[PDB]
Parts: sequence; C-alpha cells; structure tokens
Amino acid sequence: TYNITGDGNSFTPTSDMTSTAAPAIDLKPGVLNPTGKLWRPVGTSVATIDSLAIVSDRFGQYSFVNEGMRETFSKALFDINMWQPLFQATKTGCGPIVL
Amino acid sequence: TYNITGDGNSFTPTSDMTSTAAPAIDLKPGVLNPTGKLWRPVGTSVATIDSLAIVSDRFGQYSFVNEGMRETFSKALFDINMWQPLFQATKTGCGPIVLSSFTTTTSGYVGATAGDALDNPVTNGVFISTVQIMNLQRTIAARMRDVALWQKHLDTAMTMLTPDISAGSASCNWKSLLAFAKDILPLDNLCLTYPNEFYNVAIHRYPALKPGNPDTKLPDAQAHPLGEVAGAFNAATSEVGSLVGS
Amino acid sequence: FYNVAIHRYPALKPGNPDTKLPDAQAHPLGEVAGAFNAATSEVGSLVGS
Amino acid sequence: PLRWPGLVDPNYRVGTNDLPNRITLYNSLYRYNFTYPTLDGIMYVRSAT
Amino acid sequence: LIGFTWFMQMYQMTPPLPEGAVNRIVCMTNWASLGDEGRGLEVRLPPPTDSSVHAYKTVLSRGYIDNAQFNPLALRSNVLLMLLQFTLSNLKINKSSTFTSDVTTITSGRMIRAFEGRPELLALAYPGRAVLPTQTKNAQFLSTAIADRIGRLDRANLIGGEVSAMVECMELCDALTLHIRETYIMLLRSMHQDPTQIVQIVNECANNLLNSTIPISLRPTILCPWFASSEDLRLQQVMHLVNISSNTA
Amino acid sequence: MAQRQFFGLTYNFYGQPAPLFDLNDLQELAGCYARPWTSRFSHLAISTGSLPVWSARYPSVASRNIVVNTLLGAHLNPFAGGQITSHQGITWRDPVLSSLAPVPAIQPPPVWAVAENVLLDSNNYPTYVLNLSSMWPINQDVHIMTMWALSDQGPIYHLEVPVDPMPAATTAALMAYTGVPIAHLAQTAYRFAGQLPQSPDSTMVSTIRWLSAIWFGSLTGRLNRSRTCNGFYFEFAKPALNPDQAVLKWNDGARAAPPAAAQSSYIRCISPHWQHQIVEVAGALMSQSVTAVTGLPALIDEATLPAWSQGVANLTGNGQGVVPCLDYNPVPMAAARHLQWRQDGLITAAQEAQLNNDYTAYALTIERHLTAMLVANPIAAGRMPIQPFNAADFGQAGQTAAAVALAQAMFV
Amino acid sequence: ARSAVAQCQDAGFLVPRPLDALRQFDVTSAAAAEIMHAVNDAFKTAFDLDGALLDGLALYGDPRIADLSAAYLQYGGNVVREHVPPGPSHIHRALQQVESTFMAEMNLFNVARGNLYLVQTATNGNWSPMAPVAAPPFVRGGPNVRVVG
Repeated sequence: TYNITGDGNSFTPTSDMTSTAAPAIDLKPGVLNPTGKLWRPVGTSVATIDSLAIVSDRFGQYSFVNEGMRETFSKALFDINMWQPLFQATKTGCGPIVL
Repeated sequence: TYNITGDGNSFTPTSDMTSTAAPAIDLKPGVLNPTGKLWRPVGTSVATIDSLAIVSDRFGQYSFVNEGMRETFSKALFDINMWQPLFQATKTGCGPIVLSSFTTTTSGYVGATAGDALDNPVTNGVFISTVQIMNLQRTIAARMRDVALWQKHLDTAMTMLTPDISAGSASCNWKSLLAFAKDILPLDNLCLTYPNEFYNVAIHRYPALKPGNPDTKLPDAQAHPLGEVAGAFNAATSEVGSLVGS
Repeated sequence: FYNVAIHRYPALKPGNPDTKLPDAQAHPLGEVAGAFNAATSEVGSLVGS
Repeated sequence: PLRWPGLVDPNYRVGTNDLPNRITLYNSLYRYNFTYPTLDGIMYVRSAT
Repeated sequence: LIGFTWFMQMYQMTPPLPEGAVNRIVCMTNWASLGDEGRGLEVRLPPPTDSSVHAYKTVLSRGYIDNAQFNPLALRSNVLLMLLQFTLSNLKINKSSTFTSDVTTITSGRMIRAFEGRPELLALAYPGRAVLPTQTKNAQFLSTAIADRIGRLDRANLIGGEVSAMVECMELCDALTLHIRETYIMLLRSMHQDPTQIVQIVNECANNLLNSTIPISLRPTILCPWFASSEDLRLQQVMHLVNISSNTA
Repeated sequence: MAQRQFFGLTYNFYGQPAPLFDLNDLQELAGCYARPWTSRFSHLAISTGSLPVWSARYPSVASRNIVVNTLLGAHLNPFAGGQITSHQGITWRDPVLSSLAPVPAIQPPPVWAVAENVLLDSNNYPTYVLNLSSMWPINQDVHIMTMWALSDQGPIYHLEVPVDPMPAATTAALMAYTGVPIAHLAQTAYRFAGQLPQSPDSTMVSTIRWLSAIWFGSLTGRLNRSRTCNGFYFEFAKPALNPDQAVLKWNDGARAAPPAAAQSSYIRCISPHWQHQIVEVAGALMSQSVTAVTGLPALIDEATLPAWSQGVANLTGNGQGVVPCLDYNPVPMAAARHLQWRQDGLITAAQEAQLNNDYTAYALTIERHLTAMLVANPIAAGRMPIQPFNAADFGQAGQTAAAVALAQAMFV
Repeated sequence: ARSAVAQCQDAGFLVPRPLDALRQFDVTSAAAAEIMHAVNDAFKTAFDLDGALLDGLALYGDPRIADLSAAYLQYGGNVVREHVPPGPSHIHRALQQVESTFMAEMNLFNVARGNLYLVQTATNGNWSPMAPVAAPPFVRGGPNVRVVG
C-alpha cells in the first residue's frame, strides 16, 4: 500500500467506469440445483447397477456441485478479499476461505 | 435468395411458432463476473508463488472470460447476422465480427484476490481487454443503430396484417395477403424498396412463414433456424397456458 | 478506505505511489460490468432496455 | 514415374519417399563416417595428492 | 547412330535402363553394395523364371524333403524370418564418399560419386549421365526427368579438415533400406558417450583414489557407442540369473 | 553474404575517455593467430583442454568476449570509412584486413580521426562488397558484436518458433544431434557461419533456429521429458543447480501442441552472472550466426534500451518486437522448472527441488561475490577486462513474469 | 522376439497384426521355441555373437514371452515385483515398417496374392494368367453354376 496523502492522483469519473460492486446475488431456488446426487451400486462391485444408495450424506459426499453456484459463490468470496488488508488489520478471521 | 414474388409460400401462423427474436439481453452486474483475473509469480520462475502480479491489463491479458458472457454475446452477434445480406448491400461494415478472435489466450493464475489466486493456476485459457470490449461493443451498438429503422419497418408489416396466432393455427393464401399488402402499404416504407430482403429476414425469424417459389417443389420446410426452441416454451400445452408465464 | 475505493472505482487513482506512474488503464475485474452500463451511440443503457 | 518421384518431379524434396505404398528408387543419399578413436587417457593418483 | 560421334572420338551411351523385353524388380540385399565385406545374411532372389522356393525352405521343412514345394501353413513363419534377415543384412553405416566434377566431355560440372574401386555401375547410379539417344521407351523416361537431380547437392562443408558428418548426394538407392539405416545410425549416435563423463564416472567409482584425466580435442566427428539405461542391464541380468538354473557350473 | 547488411555496432565507453582496451594485452593475446574473432579464439576460450578459472587478464570466458568487442570497435572501425582510416599503433596489413600489424609500414598515409561510438558499415566499403565470398567471416563477428553493444547488458538474443514446418529432411537430420550437448555443438555450429556464403532458404538456418527454441524452452521448464517438440528437448543434466549442462534427448511420445501460425521473441540476460554461464553466451553466438544469413525481424523499442544505445538506425522500433529480459539469475529458473515438474508429477513435490534451490543459492553467492569483487578490480586504467557491475542487477524483477507466460504459451 | 512371435500365435501382446491374411497355423509352445531359436541365431550371427550363453536359454519352457520380469517374495506375506520395461526399439520399429510396406509391395518378394481358375481357353489371341479381364471370377448364385467346398 501507498501513502494516500500524495501527488499524481486522478479524479476521473467516467461513464465507462460507473461505480459498481457486488451488492446482491441471485439465489432463486430453481437456480440452486444443478443437479444429480451421487450414488453407488449398493456398495458391492459392478453388478448391482439395478440398485443405488446415496453416498455419504452423513458427513460428506453429496451431489454433483452446481457449476454456476461454484462460480457465483467464489465471486462472492472476492468481495471480502477486496478488503483483505483491512480485515487482517481488524483481526477478524480474515483468512481467505478458498471455497 | 429467392424471388419473393412467387408461388408455393405458406401463411401458417401457429402457437408453436410464436414470433420471437432477441429483443434484449441480461446485463446484470452480478451476472457480468465469472470470474478470476489472471496473474503470474512475480515474473520469475516457479518459486515466487507467494507473490502475484496481474497480467497485462495494459493492453491485453485480463481475467478468465465469462463462459456465460461469451455464449450470450456470440448470440447477440447472430442477430446482426440475420440481416447479413442486407448489411452488406447497405455497405455498412457488415463483416461478421467473430467474437472468438477477441477472446485471447491468458496463461497463469486464476483468482479474485492475490490471496486466492496464489493457490490456483490455470494454463492457457482466455481473456478479453477493456480496450477490446470497448471497440467490440462500439461495433455492436453501431450495428443496432443501423438497424433501428429496419426493425421498425419489419414490425409494421408484421402488424399491418398480423401473422400472430398465439393459440393453435391459422392459414390463408400468402399470395393474397402479400398482394393486398403491396396494394395497401405506404410507398414511403423501406419494405417497398427492400421487399426481397425483408421477406427473407422475416422468413428467417418467423418459422411460421415460407418463401415464395424457390423450388415450387419444395417451398416449405419443418426445420427453420434456431428460433423453434424458444417458441415451444411459449406454446400452449394440455394443462398450462404458458410455461414461462406461470 | 482509499485503497479499497481505488480497487472498486477504476475511475480513481492512487496518490503518489510512483509519481512516475500513479495512473493505469487496467484496474481489477470491474470494468466488464461497467461497459454495459455505459452509454453508447444509439442506446442509453443496455441492461436497462 | 512413381518409382522415381524424387528424380522426375521437381515439386518434391530430394529425400522424400512414398511409404508404405511405393519404394522409391532414387533418394537423396547420405554418406556418413566418423572418427573411431582409441581411449587415450592419463592416470594420476588422486587421494594421495 | 549408336554413340555420339564427337569428331575423332566415340561416346558410347551406356544404357541407364535395363535393355530388356522384360524387366522385373528383384530383391537382392546389397547387390551393388561393395563394402567392408558383407554380413552374409544376403536375401538373394532368383528371377521369377527360376524356382524361388529355396528362399522359403527355412522353417517347418525339416520333415518334408520336398525341394519342389513349400509348406503353406508355415508361410507367415517363413516370411518373418526372411524379413528379419533382410533387415539384418542391410544394417550398415553408409560411408562418406569422395565426390568429383563431371570430367567427361558431355556436360561438365556435376558432382558425382567416386564409386568403390572401379567406376562400374555408373549408368544405373546416375541416369542423367546418359546423354540423349533416340526415340525409345528408355528415352521417353529420360526425356521426362531433369538433369539437376543427379548427384551431390550439398555436402557438410564445416569439416575440421574434412571429416564429414554427411554428404547429401542423390543417387540410386532404395528408400526403404535408406530409412532403415538412418534409424540404425540414430541408434548409434544416441549411444554417444564423451570421455569427459567417463573421467568423472571412473574416478567417482574409485572412491577418490584415482583420477583418469583424459585429454581430448575439439572434434565433433567422434563416435562413442556406450550409453545405456538401467532398464537394459536389469533385463539382461534377468537372463543371466535364469541362465544359472540350478547348475552350479 | 548475398544481402547488403554489413552492420556492426561498437561498444560504448564506460565513463572512460577511451575504448575499453589495453594495447599490451591485445598484442600479447596474438600468440597463435593474427586474425580477428575466428575458431582459434573460441577453441582456446572454450578449450578441449582447459577452462581457466579466473585467468590473470581474462577473469571469465565473457571477459574475452567483451574485449574482442572493444578491440574490433577500435581498429576495425577505420575500415568502414571509404578508404580504411587505418592506424593507431596497430594497422591492417592489407586492404581486405586479413591480418593486423601493431605498427605502420613504410606507408603510413591512412589517417585516424578521434573515434567515439560508430556503426561499422562495410556496405559502404567497396572492396568488402567486391569480395563477399571471402569477406564473409567478418559479417559473423559484426552482428554478434552489435548484440553486445546495442544494450548495457548480457546478450541480445532472438527467438523463433515455427509450426508444422519441419519437413522430413530437417527432422531427420536433427536426430543425428541426439546425445550431443550444446557445449560441444556450439563450436562446430559457429564454425559454420565462417565456412561460406550459403543459402538463406536452407536446412542449416532452419535447424539452428529450432535448436535455439529447444534450449530456451527447456531452460525455462515448459519443455521437458513430458513436453517434447517431437521428442526433442534438452536435459540440463543436473536440474536447477548452478552446474547444469544441456544434453539433447528424444523423449518420444508426449509431444507438444502445434502453435498458432508462428512465434517470435527477444531475450537479454540482465545480470553480470552471465559472465560465468558459458552456455547462455555460446547460445547467443550461435543464433547471431544465423542472423548473418537472415533478415532479422522485429525491431527493438527505444525505451527498453539504455541511454547510450538510443536511436539506432536499424534497431529502433515502435509496433515491433520487445526484448524480455530473462530469469537472469539461475535461482528463479529453478523454481519455474521445479513447478512444472511438480504440477506434472514428474518428481517429488517438496524434496529434490528444495535441495537444488539451497545449493544453487549457495553457489550463486560465491560466484556472484567473486565476479563482482573482481569487477571492482579494474580501476583507473583504460582496460576494464569485464562487463560492469551494478547493485540493481541483483534484482529479481527483470521481465520474469513475462518470460514465464511466454514459455507457457509455447506448449500449445 | 516378442513381436515376431506374437504374429505366429494368438497372443495378447501389444502389437497390430498386419500379416493376418498370409497363411499360418496357430503355433504351439514347442513350435514357437523352434522359430524363436532361429530368431535368436540370426541375431547372433549378424552381430558376431558366438557366445550361446546369450539369449539361448530364453526358450526353456513356455516361450510365450510377453512381459519378462522378476520378483522377490517376503515371508510377511508380500511380494516385490520389478517390471522392467524396454523403451526405445529402433530395430523393432524398422521391422514393423518393413511389414507395412510389404503389405503393398508383396510381389517384389515373390509373394503373390489371389487365387486361380481352371478354364477352357484355346485361342490365337490371349493375354497372360497375370492379366485377367472380368470373366475368370464367378459367383455362388449364378445360373447353371454350382459352388462346392
């Protein structure tokens, strides 16, 4: 970081550069899905195709992750990252999550 | 292209084939992102992982391109393409852009913050430049403003005896329709100067409509352009009116 | 605050960091979304319409 | 002509063949030979120095 | 007029093509190849007219002393080892040549091979050496070809004295054989050790006792085929272990 | 040569009121020869008998290079004036410069005007042109000389990548090099240029150019066992260590992607440490010999050059070709090469590479401090047997980033 | 030796089988041996290798060689298998390539492909048995003709 109280700094507001952040994101239910939950051929070898049990919802192994949701969510994490030096300085658990 | 003033041409407005184009697209900020800007291990070899500098924003190498935005944008370009013969004839810089050329290789680290980006390297993907998007957009906007008269004129036709059967199916002599159109329509219209183009375009947009006589053998088809897809969703089903609607 | 501001608002440049080069044309990602809110030759706002 | 493409066709590199289809008659040959020397080295008592 | 009457001299246009009624390609490993001696493993075919059956009496024939006849069911067999032999008999470092100008008072210039010992098969070596006879099938071929192609085209010029790495000269040669030998000579080259390495090697092995300092000169035309993979030695020594098979001897 | 490009930039005076030579030492150096920079120099410098670790007048191999530059710079420049302004102690024996005498003969008419920095333009020298065939060896020197004088740092070198244009002949003949280290190949490869005016459109030029690409891409890491240009690539014998030598291997199989239309680039080693990195030096010599036969594309931008070497006829360009610097110090290179391999899963993620690094930095420090202290050693006299030191040069910024990205690019 | 043999019998060693149409019986252990001994020998002679304590002993029991490798067995239930691969095979590549070419130029090696017909032909004006025109071939489902094997 740089001393703010210096010379050379431009004050150029342009149409091109219209303020924006990420204020809110789409979280429509419909939109949450993509898609398939992950399963297994009972639990035995490649024979039981006829039968599937869901993977370990128990504490882990769930569905195929929402491509969009991943991409979105990671973006969201980046908002916080915009303030990383400040978070860090505030000692407020700053450490970038890594989704 | 085919002589418009021929025989064989169907006037079949169906629910199935509800007019549509691409009037506007989603450009929500939120939606612009996907995602990671591309960076580098200082600039030296594979050691400096601890440190990243952004690639050349200077004039090129930017972020990993928005998959959705690419896909979207390319579609947009296709709108203009719908009128390519006409653009060309108007000598108005017609030459189809090919967005893909703009989407240039970026190779290194992907992340939102230096933080995050440190962890993830993504070799030989793609970016787009501020500059480039500037000039790309510029073109698209220009294209649109060139068509602004055409759109209107096209619309007029389409309402002056409206081919829109939102429910079921209608049929009548296109010839009959066409000739009364040209007997009634204002002379000052662009439609009367450009009959051949407008009709072609119309046909290209409205699967509901068939060419004149191109091969009077086969003037009609069941495969039209992409349109179709979007149309099926606006078409009334057994239990619902409109899917999009509800 | 300023740092952050600068990081969000490409429209703004740092103080004196290298008075040589305080200014740049490449900023963060922002840009992209901004181009779509910026008025063109034939339209106001693309998103808008 | 096919058996003699390198000699007969000007448009072709002097090497080139047409394999596995045709065995060329006339290829730009390479004449090779080396020095095959005897191993003449001097031995000196390392550790002891 | 057979020959070009050049005043008080005759230039006898020695036919570059077989001047036959019938002429057939016939496999003959190293027919014209007068080298160090020869492999022995010469895959020698008779003319089709004669009984080529000899060539095939290799494998299952132990039993059936039928000189006229081959066992058909063992054909693939027969042919596999034959091919092997054709390969083997053709594995040779095709030595660097001496090249001259075209001394003969026809069209002087061209750079030609100085054939092994005597200038024998020159007409065949170099189609282009044959001037211009009459209006024949032979001639129609010659007619169709360009002169330029016959001979030395490019010789590794950069020779410490005149140790060539390659002479690029187009001649009568078989594309196949050629390609064979090139991959053989590749093999060899890859095997190139430097005496430098060897120093370090041997020395290290000696536990520091000895230094086998090797002088060497700046000569790129040296060939040392020695370097191997651990893989090669392991597999060889596998054999050697098998070799033992509970025989103490 | 066939082409009207007889251009050689003299090396500028490093604060000194003089070209950086010593008359005594240059005379002394003429012990087995008399010609300018020929094979003879190179085979003593990079001998089959010796590599003299800090020689009394010549601290490194590079030292020899730098002096050679300044030598030519002084008395060779006379020649480019349309009459041979030949004297200054020394003087050319003969109109075609074929040897030097340290003293004028019976006829001393040839004046010398007090020379500064000049572009040796043999094109304007009737005699030269007259016998291009024989004069040819000078042309080789002039260009390489230039590539030490255009800038204030270690070699300016050009790079080239084709696409599918490696025809049967070439690819074949490149197989003969399998097992030969650049170490040796350099010497032979160099002598090539000397030999005769060949053809621009020939196999020679293609090959050398291609080899150079192999060496760099290997050096950097992005080419390797796993990422081969049709088997082709160097193994740096001992990896990421200071003592690393490049040996050609054909690692069949995992073959790198055909690039988009072509590639061209420049590089410069911006560290005095290149003075003990014989390899990279020989590199640029090699490729400058290719230059001698070719019309080198993509001119170098003004900004990227030092003060003194600004606004240079042939050289200065706008929308042309930049000189990225280098890794410059072997330690960076290490890292790169190791993280290729780690990403690859060629080798242990956190074991060997850390070993190399540590040793390499050790090694560094020693050679570095030595080289540098000995650059201190000059003082006052009109010699300087070595390229100057700057504290800045020990930096690690110098277009590292850029270089990495480039090599990355290459694989595809 | 691997590659060669694998064209003699139905083996799942990794190689295409170009010469599949050329007559050959499916060889046994014993037979394979015999051929292989030839192979062996040729190699010997070619390279001046007179020591029979080289390659010899490779055919001493099931010479159905595919993946020659060695191991150690430890009493604590475990085995250490060293599978030692060969990499480059220039000879082998040249052999293969020779085959590929062979596939098209078989006549050069006095291997002619087809069949014969025995047909009453007497005439002043006839080609050669090596130049057929259309008629010598026949079909199963031809009027009046009968096709037996």
